[PDB]
Formats: sequence, structure tokens, C-alpha cells
Amino acid sequence: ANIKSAKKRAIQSEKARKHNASRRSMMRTFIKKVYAAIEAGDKAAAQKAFNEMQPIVDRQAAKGLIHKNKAARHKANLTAQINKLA
Amino acid sequence: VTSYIGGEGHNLQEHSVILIRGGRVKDLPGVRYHTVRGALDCSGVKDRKQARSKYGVKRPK
Amino acid sequence: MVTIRLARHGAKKRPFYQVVVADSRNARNGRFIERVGFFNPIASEKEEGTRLDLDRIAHWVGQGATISDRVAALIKEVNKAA
Amino acid sequence: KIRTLQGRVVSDKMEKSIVVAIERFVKHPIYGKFIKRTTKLHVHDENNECGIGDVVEIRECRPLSKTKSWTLVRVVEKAV
Amino acid sequence: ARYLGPKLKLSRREGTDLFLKSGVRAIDTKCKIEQAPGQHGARKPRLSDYGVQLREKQKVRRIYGVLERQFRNYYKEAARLKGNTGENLLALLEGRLDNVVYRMGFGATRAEARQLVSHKAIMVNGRVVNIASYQVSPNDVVSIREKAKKQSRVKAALELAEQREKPTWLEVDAGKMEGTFKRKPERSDLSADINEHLIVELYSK
RNA sequence: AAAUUGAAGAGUUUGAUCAUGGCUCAGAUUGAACGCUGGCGGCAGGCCUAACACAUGCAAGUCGAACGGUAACAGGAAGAAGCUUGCUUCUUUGCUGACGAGUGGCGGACGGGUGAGUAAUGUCUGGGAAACUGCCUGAUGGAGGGGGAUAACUACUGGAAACGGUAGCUAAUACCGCAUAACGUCGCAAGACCAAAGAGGGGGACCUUCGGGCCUCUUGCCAUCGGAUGUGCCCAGAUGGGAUUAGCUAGUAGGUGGGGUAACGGCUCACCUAGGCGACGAUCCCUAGCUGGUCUGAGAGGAUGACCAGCCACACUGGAACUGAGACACGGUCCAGACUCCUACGGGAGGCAGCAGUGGGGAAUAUUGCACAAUGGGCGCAAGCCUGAUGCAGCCAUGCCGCGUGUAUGAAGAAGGCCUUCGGGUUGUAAAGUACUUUCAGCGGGGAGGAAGGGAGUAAAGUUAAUACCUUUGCUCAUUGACGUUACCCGCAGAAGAAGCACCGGCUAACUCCGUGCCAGCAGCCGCGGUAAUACGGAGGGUGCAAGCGUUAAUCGGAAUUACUGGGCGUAAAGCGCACGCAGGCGGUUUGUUAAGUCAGAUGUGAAAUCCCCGGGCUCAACCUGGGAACUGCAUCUGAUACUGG
Ligand SMILES: [Mg+2]
Ligand SMILES: [Mg+2]
Ligand SMILES: [Mg+2]
Ligand SMILES: [Mg+2]
Ligand SMILES: [Mg+2]
Ligand SMILES: [Mg+2]
Ligand SMILES: [Mg+2]
Ligand SMILES: [Mg+2]
Ligand SMILES: [Mg+2]
Ligand SMILES: [Mg+2]
Ligand SMILES: [Mg+2]
Ligand SMILES: [Mg+2]
Ligand SMILES: [Mg+2]
Ligand SMILES: [Mg+2]
Ligand SMILES: [Mg+2]
Ligand SMILES: [Mg+2]
Ligand SMILES: [Mg+2]
Ligand SMILES: [Mg+2]
Ligand SMILES: [Mg+2]
Ligand SMILES: [Mg+2]
Ligand SMILES: [Mg+2]
Ligand SMILES: [Mg+2]
Ligand SMILES: [Mg+2]
Ligand SMILES: [Mg+2]
Ligand SMILES: [Mg+2]
Ligand SMILES: [Mg+2]
Ligand SMILES: [Mg+2]
Ligand SMILES: [Mg+2]
Ligand SMILES: [Mg+2]
Ligand SMILES: [Mg+2]
Ligand SMILES: [Mg+2]
Ligand SMILES: [Mg+2]
Ligand SMILES: [Mg+2]
Ligand SMILES: [Mg+2]
Repeated sequence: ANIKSAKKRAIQSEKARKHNASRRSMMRTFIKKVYAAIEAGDKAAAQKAFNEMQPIVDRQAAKGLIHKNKAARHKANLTAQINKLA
Repeated sequence: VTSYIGGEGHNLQEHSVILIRGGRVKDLPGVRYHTVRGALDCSGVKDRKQARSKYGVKRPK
Repeated sequence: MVTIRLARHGAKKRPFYQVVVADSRNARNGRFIERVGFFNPIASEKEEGTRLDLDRIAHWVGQGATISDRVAALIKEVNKAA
Repeated sequence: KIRTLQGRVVSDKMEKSIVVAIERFVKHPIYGKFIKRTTKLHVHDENNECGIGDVVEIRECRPLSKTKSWTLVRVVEKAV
Repeated sequence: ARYLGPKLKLSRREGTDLFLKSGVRAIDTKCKIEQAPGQHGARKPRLSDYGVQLREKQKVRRIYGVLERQFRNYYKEAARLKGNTGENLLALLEGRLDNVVYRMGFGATRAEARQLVSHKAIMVNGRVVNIASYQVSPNDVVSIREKAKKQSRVKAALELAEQREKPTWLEVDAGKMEGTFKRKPERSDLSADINEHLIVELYSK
């Protein structure tokens, strides 16, 4: 980068990417746990994962990476899967 | 293309840079363009008094 | 945001501003939502020099359209005159 | 009240979908001739109470698939 | 941007007097204005339909002291305006500052009036105007400026403007050297030896 | 009261005429080039070709009223250390001025440039739901309680440099979990879950760890629903040619479920159905940014996308993703390819289709110019900084407009030239001479307007405990222009310093000699020159235009010569050799019904700009500007029923 503003903004962006990658992967793993519990076929195990994945999928919505609509869609889909299970 | 030299007297020869404009000659088959005098190397007609602009001739003193 | 500002449309050394409501992310004399009066710093006497539409200015400021410096300094002159 | 278009059906060999044809009567911009132009559309005919030839009435609601944004309302001219 | 040459060859070519001289000398005594100028004026050539229109337009242009571009602009304005195209063109031609001041009588000829206008001697409505094509509106006040009121040529033109014809649309007074443009002159008011239709036919091309 | 003022033919087939028909000419315009010439001023324009590559300078920075700190200066606020009775030292800079670099957020997605690609994913007109929204603004709630580090800095250390690495030191509006939180999310309900940041001016008392606690003002911080802007998406009708491009399409058409986007959707996946497009031109090839607009045309039309404005695409080529509300991003990132550059050979740096400017191409396209003073943008509460956008300066007659290059006299019709019938006429009032003006150029003085804003004090209002501090309203002195030797006015003197080009046989306005002799040469057509050339070259004279004049290239008109307005088919070109017939085109006569076309009215929209009409400002005009009309179109609603249509 030629301009100092761009030179610092590149470092700012790469640091933000490094910070947000871990946070995105964490919620990805937590949603993967809920999906694995759903495909397993256990209502209790599905809810035991959903009730703890919900705070981590709702706190980031008013924190950055994810959006309110995405969080609502994921929660609705997981709730529908839980309801239709068994 | 094939042009047509206007007026009398032309020092141009092979390897001479010339400027070409439109306009053909009725009584000559094949020609469709005219070499304009006063160009990069096309010298103007000597001792010209009338219509000097069409042949690139400096105004006499 | 929406801003009340000017737009030069006169000639060289003879400016003439067309007071318009335009988005901040736009050219000085580019795209504007609406036209609200005009202004001429070289207007002669016995002739209009400012014809701002105070009703539309109030309507836009009620919706949040910010007023620039020169138009803010001209609306007070208009209010003082009439 | 709601803008609706009435047109003849063309094909119905699709699941919950039909092909309607609309015959708009327009005038030629140059010669002034009154011609007819086709306005073939795909209609999400849920519960396909339609065959071939019968005219139907459709309305635009929202994009339901890649190539259809119209839904059936009523079936008139059903008798063949 | 104006004709600089003989003032009588044009009149000889047109065949009639163009009023390019003050009038102290008779037109017949001033020059042999019977035939066209040059060494072939003795012959009488049959003029064509385009030729008569061109001669009429050239006569009008030389009488009013304008150029071809200005005449074309005036014709465009006349066609743009309402009413008779020829009459409007004539009124616009006889609405210039030099023309109106010549009609008032502050200048001997058209060239003299134009020079007086250019040299900042003519004032309209108490304002200095040096434009020879400055159009004058009804109810205006043209006046000689105080510095130029003592000009021998100006007073000579004032005293020589009386024996000729007098326009009936201007309000002139040589005591204070000022006049007023009361109203727009009419076709009957102006000269009756000009064919208006020829100019519009020539320009309809 | 006005937006209507609109229509020209001519030359050329033939011994002669008419008609058909082909070519050319008169007219207007351009992002123009060439040749000759060339004075000024105003307003506009200035790489149409090589999206060819770039030397060099500048184009996106700012915020200490966020934070740690002091690497240059100053007040050295300031106790100040050996204080030369100003000299030096730690510093004080969580004290005040301010501050390189660093963290943080804001802006870089706006402004600017180009039309390679895109004939439809693009553009215009008219509608729609399935969604976002920093900054602007309204309403209702809250800002409680702590951590773990990290850049800077410090000790090294690899590399030539780009650039890194190692252990701690430490900050906050950087980060995270608790607890509160519904008109928020999920959920039919019951029920489950989601936020924070503090800073700045002050102030009495109450007060104190002597840093403070606490009240108000100011700006932020958050959660929800709104208003405006920007948007992303879909549908309907239009948007170059080619059929000597006729079949195309298997994620392809639809359906079920899952996944994904902020949002609907084969956007994607697994399965099932065999469908979808197409002679109303599917698929394919070439060309091309689109629109308001511009030229021409009376009109309908044709051509076109110069400037400006609205939209899209692009940033050496291609692919990709991240930050960011907003990008798959001109001066951001990564990778592959070419080019250029430095090297210690291990390794690295760059993308002017930004402003200028350089090298090539071309017939051609400007100066490595000044300023943020105004209009705006970005940062900042402000002051304040950036701004090659912008405001302006320079060159070019590239286009439009205006002016001047003197005017009134002036017949000895001066002299010379031109021809001549030698008597004459032409140049010609033309010249010389007299008289009178000094516009423009030059010199010297005077001198507006583009300037509204800002700081410093003072009176009043809103504030609180407060006369503190802030905001607002008036007042007084400071103040501010690159243009700018400004526009403009005034005095000097002298008529000086200021006119050329094209044409002259017919089309088309202009005729006589001299030099040649189908040679020299002209030409858009008809055609001229073979010894009388008004056609070649020159001279004299005449015509047109004018700081411009002609040629060339393109467009429209004439061309009624693609004819919808506005043609013909017996003989000039034009009836298939004939018949049947699908789609299609049209359709006898009456009633009732519908009202799709059609007709009437209303609403929204048809951006601004541009044209036209009425006025104004530039001394006129060009130019600018206010209102009106117009944008001939589309969608909806309410009626009319004669005609066509069902
Ligand atoms: Mg001119
Ligand atoms: Mg008229
Ligand atoms: Mg013949
Ligand atoms: Mg280009
Ligand atoms: Mg180009
Ligand atoms: Mg390049
Ligand atoms: Mg600069
Ligand atoms: Mg960028
Ligand atoms: Mg292209
Ligand atoms: Mg935070
Ligand atoms: Mg919580
Ligand atoms: Mg906290
Ligand atoms: Mg699905
Ligand atoms: Mg026509
Ligand atoms: Mg364009
Ligand atoms: Mg660059
Ligand atoms: Mg450049
Ligand atoms: Mg070259
Ligand atoms: Mg500025
Ligand atoms: Mg700078
Ligand atoms: Mg003689
Ligand atoms: Mg001023
Ligand atoms: Mg000729
Ligand atoms: Mg035609
Ligand atoms: Mg015919
Ligand atoms: Mg025949
Ligand atoms: Mg025959
Ligand atoms: Mg037959
Ligand atoms: Mg046959
Ligand atoms: Mg109807
Ligand atoms: Mg109607
Ligand atoms: Mg005026
Ligand atoms: Mg408009
Ligand atoms: Mg009927």
C-alpha cells in the first residue's frame, strides 16, 4: 500500500479477520453439535445442545459477524427439527 | 491507392511523404483521391497568383 | 444524509446557485431530490435575489435534512426581510 | 381492484404449474396497424383444475421459481 | 466587420440611391449612377429569379449597414416573432442604435452614425452604449452626451437632417440633442420601394 | 392572453418531345483536419486513433474533547537541580500549547477517469413484496459490576533491502463472560435467549484516599419501532443487423425436503416428474455502453450518443476472499502470466482508461500554472487540516456573438494600369488635399462585485445552587480574494497598429485582353484546350463571405430514390405457370349482453437539463436566469356504447 491510511487499514482488516475467524468457527461448531444431535434422533440431547447454542448464536447478532435474520432463521430451523424429531 | 498530382510542377518522387484527401478525377479510371499540395513534402506550385490556397503557395510580397 | 445546499449553474465570474436538497454522497451540481428556490450573489437591485421555499425547508428539516452554512445564513436573512 | 390478467392456457404438463398465453391488442407504432402479441407466462397453478384451451385469470404475487411470478385466481370458460 | 471601400459602386450596382451620402451634393452630380460599376456596366443583363432576390437582399443589407450573418440572425428573429415576417424583419433592421440615431438626425450617414455610436457619444436612457446593433425599445431616451454636444459634424448633421424626409415615429429635439422612440414604425411608415417577399423567398432555401 | 408558424428545384439518355429511372449540385450541422490569412473581448470546446507503456510532482486524509507517551519546538505554565541573580539538570506534558510515530474509531464504496466487455444480468417507461441502512432525525428504556493481554517502548537477533522473530513491561471509546432487558428473536402457547463507552468546560457548601466524591450543562454509548436517503430483487412493454444462423436446452422446466442470502428465487444439494424455449425468430456470428438529449427534416422519419446530467461496467490480464452497514474495492489484500526496475543471487518493488506531463500512433487534442478566498466533500464539538473535484489562470480562430481596421468633404473625373472602334470609357470620390472623431491596442490614475462566514468582548433569553460553563438572539473594534495591472470610469496624443480568401460557360451572383495550342492544364455534373478558350495560367474588372475564406470526411434534406403520412407491377424494374389449403389477414344482416381496442374526465408519474412563449441580468448579442407550456408515453379509477372485438 502507498498511502499510510491504506497501509494501516490492511493491518486492521487482517487482524479483524484473525479475530473473527475463531468466533465464527466457534458458533459453527456449536451449530454442528445441534445438527449432530438432531440427526442422532434424541430429543433430550438435541435440546441440551440447542439451549446452550442459542446464547452464542444470539449474542453475536448484536455484536458483528452474524445478523438478526440469520440468527432467527437458524433458531427457527433448529426448533422445527426438534419439534419434528420423534 | 493512386492519387493525382494537381497543378504543374511536382518535386515529389519515391519515398516522399505526402498528404492525401478525397475527391476523384472523372477522366481517369482508378483514381479516387487527390494529393494536397503544401503538405509535409509536397511543395506548392511555383509562381502561383490565383487560388494559391488550393495549391499551398505563400502570399507574394 | 439529505442536505440542503447549493449548486452552481451560472458562468465564469458570474455565479448563480440553485438551492437543492441532495444526498451528501453526490456531486456539487449532480443529482438532487428536489429544487428549493435559488440565490444570486450578484443580483442587481429592484430584482429578486433569494427565493427560498421555507415551507419545504421546514418539511425537510422535520425529516432530518441538515442545512448547510450559506443556506442557513440566508434563511435567517429571508426571515428578517419577511 | 387488484391488477389481474386473463389469458388462455397453453400447457399443463408440470407439477403445480401451467403455461398461460395473453393476447394484448396493440397498435403498430409506425403503420398504425392493430396487431396481437403473445404474452406467454408460467403460472403456479396449485391444485391444477385446468386442462388445455380453457381461459384462466392470474395475478402477480412474488417470484416463486426461476421463471414464474404469477398465480391463478379463478377458472372461467372451463367447459370445452 | 464592416464595408471599407467605395460608397457609390454599391449604389450603382443596385441601380438606386442607397442614401450612403449626406445629401449636400446631388446623387447624379456626385457619380455616374446610371449603370453598374466596372467596365461592363453599359450592357443590360437579364436578371434571374434568384438574381433579383439576391440583389434585393444585398440592397437592403447595404442600406442598413449589416453583414450576412447579422442579417441571417435578424431574419431568424423575424421568423421566430409573430406577425408578418418581412415587416418584423424591417422593423428589427430599423431598430438598431445607429439606424435610430441617423433617423433622429445626429449623424450625416449610416457610417457616421455608427462611428458616433462606437466612439461613446450616444447615450440611451441616460446610459452609455457603444454597440452599433443595440436594439431600442419603445419609449426610450436617446441623447448626445454632454462632451459630444459641441461637435461641428454633429450640429451639421442636425441642420442637414431637416430638408429631407421626417420620420413620424421619433420624438427629436436638437435644442438638447435628444430624442424619443415613440412607437415601432410600420411598413407603410418605412420606405415603399423594398420588396419584402424577395428576402424571405431567398432565405426560405 | 403564448407555447404553429409550415413544404422551391436545377443540370445530364434523344435529330426534337413525354414518362420512368440513375448520378451530381444549391442548404444546415461537426469533439473537425488541411492550404492561405490573421486584431481584440465575452461565452463554450479541446486523445473520436494505441483500454499503447510510463520517467517526475501532487491527487485521503483528519480527529489529544479516546488512549499510553514525549521523538522534534515554544511558553520553559511550573516548584526546579552547581539556578552567571536566567545560567544549566530531572522533568512536569492522567499540568496547560501542542506533538512525530502507536493503538481506536471515522473516511477510503463520495468526489475523478474511460467505454474494453455487455444486444440484455445492461437501459427507459409502469407496477410489486419477500429485506438492509453508518452518517440525519422522532418516541420510549437503560451506561451496573471485572478481567486477560497487545502496539508503542525496552534488550537482543536474521536479511542488502523489503521486512520479521524472541521475554516481559501497559493503556483505553480495542476484546470477552457474568446481572438486569421487552412493543426484540424462536416458539400455537407455556416458556428459552440477546447491550453498553466514556469523555470536555465548570462549580460554593455538603466533602474527601487530598488523586478526589457529588449537581448541572455539552457530546457520545446502547436495545426497539418509526421518517428520509442509498439500495439489493421480480414482473409487463420497448432497445442494431444477419435465416446464405432453424432447432436449442438435462440444473435444463416444474415439484417434495434440506442447506444458503439481510431478503423471494435450482442460488445450491438428494429424490421424482419430461418437461421449457422456438417462424410473434429459439440457438449462433459480427457490431454496439443506454437514456434526457444533438444534427437535419414543416411534419412523420433518418442519422447520432461531442459537452452536461441519470444508470451500468471497468481500473496491466484473469481469478479469489477479508475488513467494512455499504466493495468482491482506481491510488486495499492474496495468487498465477507478461512488462519494467534493485540485488550480496538467497531474495524483492509497480500498475496515470486521475490532474499535469513523457515515449510511440495519428491529420490533429493544451501548462510537469495559482488558491482552498467561495460553492461542496472527508476529519474534527469547535478553531483547525486535506481536497489536480472545484474556483480560477495559459495556448489553439475549434464553434457562437459583438466591435474595429476611420467619418464628412474632396472632378484638376489627378497620375499609372485595363481594354478600345484610338474619338473613349473602367479603376473612381477611388486616390492626393481639407475638416472632424480616438471606439479597440498603449501609457498613467481612480475603483465596485463574487464575502457569506470566523475569532474577541458586551446586553438579553434557555439552564442549575448559581451571577459559574454552554447554546441562541443584537451590538462595537479586529478582520478574508488565487483570480486581480479585475469588470468599469477618467486624462495623453496621434488616423496610426490592424483584411484577407474563394469564384466569374450553365446549374449560381459576377466579363475583357495577354501566354500557350487535345501539350501545358480545370473539373461536383454537363464538359473544355487541335491559334479568337468569357471553362487552362496571368492581368484588368466584377460577385460572395469576412477575421475569416475554400477543399476534404460524416450526417439530414432535396431523394415522392424503401413512399405509414407519400409509388408502381400490359409495354421502363415489377403478377408466382396454375390450383388446393394450415397458421394468419378480413368478413353479410338484427337484437340483448361484456366493455378489450376506441372516446370523455380525474390521479400519480413522465428527473434535472434541452426546445418554445412571456420577462429580467450581463453597455447589445452570444451566455445566464424566473414562471408557463411541452415531455406527443405509461398505470389506475369513474363513465359513454355508435364502430371494431368476445
Ligand atoms: Mg463575426
Ligand atoms: Mg413569422
Ligand atoms: Mg444530346
Ligand atoms: Mg478514448
Ligand atoms: Mg473513445
Ligand atoms: Mg495503460
Ligand atoms: Mg494540493
Ligand atoms: Mg481504494
Ligand atoms: Mg465497446
Ligand atoms: Mg466496543
Ligand atoms: Mg447478558
Ligand atoms: Mg465496562
Ligand atoms: Mg426448496
Ligand atoms: Mg423531407
Ligand atoms: Mg456516454
Ligand atoms: Mg494511479
Ligand atoms: Mg493524464
Ligand atoms: Mg506522429
Ligand atoms: Mg475551500
Ligand atoms: Mg497533502
Ligand atoms: Mg490614364
Ligand atoms: Mg467584496
Ligand atoms: Mg465554373
Ligand atoms: Mg425519404
Ligand atoms: Mg415509382
Ligand atoms: Mg417488363
Ligand atoms: Mg423489355
Ligand atoms: Mg399469370
Ligand atoms: Mg413455378
Ligand atoms: Mg374499455
Ligand atoms: Mg384516455
Ligand atoms: Mg437585456
Ligand atoms: Mg424535463
Ligand atoms: Mg359487437
